[PDB]
Amino acid sequence: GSSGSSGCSACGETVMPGSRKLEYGGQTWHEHCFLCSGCEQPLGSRSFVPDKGAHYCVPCYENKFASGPSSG
Ligand SMILES: [Zn+2]
Ligand SMILES: [Zn+2]
Repeated sequence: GSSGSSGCSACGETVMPGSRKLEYGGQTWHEHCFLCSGCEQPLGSRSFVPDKGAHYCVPCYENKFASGPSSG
């Protein structure tokens, strides 16, 4: 309404609309800041699955949501 704050949640900088950026659940991350909480890969280009405050790629998601005694 009054103003808008779409700054990066990773570094804190100010994400401008005139550049490749990301926005999920309301937050905003830089195309270089938005990474995966599993392999630390830049999902700013590759697909992924937004989980509990955690961004996991196709695999990082299907793997964590997979049934198995796997310790890690
Ligand atoms: Zn950033
Ligand atoms: Zn990943």
